[PDB]
Amino acid sequence: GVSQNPRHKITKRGQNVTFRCDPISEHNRLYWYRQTLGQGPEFLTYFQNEAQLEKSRLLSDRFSAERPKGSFSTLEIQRTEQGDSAMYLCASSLGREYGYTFGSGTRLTVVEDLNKVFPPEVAVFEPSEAEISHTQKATLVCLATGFYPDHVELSWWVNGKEVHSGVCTDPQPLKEQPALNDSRYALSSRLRVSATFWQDPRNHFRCQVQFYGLSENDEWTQDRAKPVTQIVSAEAWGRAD
Amino acid sequence: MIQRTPKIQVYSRHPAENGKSNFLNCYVSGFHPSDIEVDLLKNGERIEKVEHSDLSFSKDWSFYLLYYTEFTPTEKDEYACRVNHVTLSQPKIVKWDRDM
Amino acid sequence: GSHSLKYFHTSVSRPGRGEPRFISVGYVDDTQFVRFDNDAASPRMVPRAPWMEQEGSEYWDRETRSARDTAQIFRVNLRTLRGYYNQSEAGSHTLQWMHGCELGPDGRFLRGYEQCAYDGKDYLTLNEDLRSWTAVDTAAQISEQKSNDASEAEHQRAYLEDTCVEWLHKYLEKGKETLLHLEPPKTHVTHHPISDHEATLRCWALGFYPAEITLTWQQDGEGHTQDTELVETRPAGDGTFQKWAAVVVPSGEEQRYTCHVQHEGLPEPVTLRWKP
Amino acid sequence: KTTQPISMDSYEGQEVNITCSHNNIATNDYITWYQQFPSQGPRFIIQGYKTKVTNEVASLFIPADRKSSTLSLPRVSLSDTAVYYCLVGSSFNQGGKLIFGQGTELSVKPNIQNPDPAVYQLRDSKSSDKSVCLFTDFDSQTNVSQSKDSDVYITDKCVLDMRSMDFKSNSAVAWSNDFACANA
Amino acid sequence: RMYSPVSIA
Repeated sequence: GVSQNPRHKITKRGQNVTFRCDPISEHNRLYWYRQTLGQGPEFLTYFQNEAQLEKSRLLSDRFSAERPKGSFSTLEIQRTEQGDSAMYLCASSLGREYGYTFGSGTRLTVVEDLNKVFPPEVAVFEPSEAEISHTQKATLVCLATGFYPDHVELSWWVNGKEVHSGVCTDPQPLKEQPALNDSRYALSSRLRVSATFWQDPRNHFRCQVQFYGLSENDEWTQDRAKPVTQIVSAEAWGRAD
Repeated sequence: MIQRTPKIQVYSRHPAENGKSNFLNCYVSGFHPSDIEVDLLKNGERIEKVEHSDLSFSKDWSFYLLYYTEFTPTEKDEYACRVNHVTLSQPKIVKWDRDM
Repeated sequence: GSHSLKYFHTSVSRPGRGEPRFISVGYVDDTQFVRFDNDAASPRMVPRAPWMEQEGSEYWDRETRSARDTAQIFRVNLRTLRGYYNQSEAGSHTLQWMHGCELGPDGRFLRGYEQCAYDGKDYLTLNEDLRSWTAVDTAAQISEQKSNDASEAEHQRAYLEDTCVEWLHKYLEKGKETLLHLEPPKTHVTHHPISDHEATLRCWALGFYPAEITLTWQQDGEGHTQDTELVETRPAGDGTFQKWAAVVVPSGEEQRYTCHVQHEGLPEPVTLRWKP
Repeated sequence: KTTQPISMDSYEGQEVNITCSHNNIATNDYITWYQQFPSQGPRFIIQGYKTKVTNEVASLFIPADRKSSTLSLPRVSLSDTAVYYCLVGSSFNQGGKLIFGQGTELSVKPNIQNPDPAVYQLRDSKSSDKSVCLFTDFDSQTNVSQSKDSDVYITDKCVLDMRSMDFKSNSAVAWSNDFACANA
Repeated sequence: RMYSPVSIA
């Protein structure tokens, strides 16, 4: 139903951004909300077809919304600030009330400078043979060393197929330097499997971390590798040790 | 589907005094569905400036409009209302009668 | 005394001639006061009474919102049902929707109702309790089960018993000059000879509001009395109404016939008889 | 205007009951409830006025006065871990524009069958210098502590679910980039 | 003041 692109966006504080929302096909109402971490959505503006009706008081006049064709809608934040960093949610409904559906959101992080943006490194840490006896089970850990900002999707890939049984990633991550405002983050995940499955040598285990960062669009004049969007990964075969 | 045949009433706003501006009402009621043709006639000819009310309906779901126009009645001038509707085999004319 | 704020919506599909037609009209008592028609390229709720002419800009915005919402839902409800009744997109069909509240002579809440009709027949009908429905059909029954949740939560209940009544009181105060002025009938009897044996006596009531009226013919003595032809109450076009009642009577017997008229605007009910 | 608890714990099966505050509820206001799973945006679960309404997802009780209203979830699973918001308005004056609380963080820790709280150590497969500690199989009551110094990092608890076999383990992870593999 | 539907058929 309610799709939003991009699903992640980074920007140098001062630059603009323009997310989009595609509502369910017939829904004539389209609403924009704004969620900061561990809060609940604040209404920004809603529409009836092409008509932008109400529009929140507090909402800065950097923020403007558009529904030109009475279908898709774009939200535009000019000359962005830190505070703007939020999950920008879109909703649709058939008139008031009926069918009130939300999107998954657009996660925005606004950074004081692009040199703050780092991809993660990822290593796979093989199971304790102490555990293999004690439990008949084997906990693989995966570790996204240190990255900025929290725009990463960690997936497990056993024999070239994604798996959900036995998995657990962190609710959300921690700061390598929790003092430093814009600390690079680190993220763990588990994948528990039976002893005998890990010990099967022809089983292949891959930890995969998709990182949304920068694009061709983003200029980048620092010595180090340009911290663009990528899938930096880490594998580990079955052994009987 | 329901097709109810229209009920026509032709009449004037005020008691027809010859030579005084008045209004010629045609009142179609009791009909379904909504699509209806209603012209007002002077001497068998179509009157051009004919207004109508906003489509409403009754307790029974029957539609009703009021087609009206300013006219000046005369001894020897024929008036009448023409109504066609899917439910009529041909356009049904009802002559105006100042005593009805 | 009896007052009502009713509202009448008509959706009519137009196979391959653009998207479905929609019209609202709202009445206080017998006086239409608003209208929506989506066939404007900027559709708006507009006034149709002089006492709605100096309203806020927010009022009209809030009503245009409600209206275009209803047009779009009903645009759907037409596709939805076309499905339930397995009908082709060639057939043009009709949805009619009616909702209002009624106060009594004594000023207290008499009844409300919300009513759906597909192709000129009842579909979903809201009951006395304003919580349940009487769906006419296996197909309607589907739409019942989809409307129960809202009316459990007293969506229709609160609108009818409270919101509707609240705004009915407002509109009456807004336009009281005309809405609460009891203009009574101008009443005259006309004589039309049929033959030497007979004549039609016709009893006119003219330029009265509200539209509620009783024209009854009476004859003195024991003799026979031929049926009245009673024409159905009809608008003048200036917001006042007209009715007449006609009797065929024997010639000479004419002075024995007396025509009675009841209407709020009349202190006591009047009798007429043809005055030669 | 809408105040509720900020967060709430529970065990898996243990039937949950969040309750909300709105003394100044309008004559004409609707108790409507939304459920936000982690990462996805919120979705509708239930609406009430005064009658008790029940559904697949939850139930809703509304007392006589109308001041309060209690959301009720059954056989609460891991799934059901989410933020739960309580809204009071009418779509009618509002427009369908929703006003959201801070909500209520619900957590659904598991009924750990046979606790076995070990603290196992993993060698990295590619670079066998660097290594992490895995505190695993603790009792869901356990109070996993943040760090001492800068260069020792400790994650929160984490329930993993081996759907084939059953067993849901709690597990946290610890590492230094001089550091022992205990004392945590 | 008119009523917009909170449900659909």
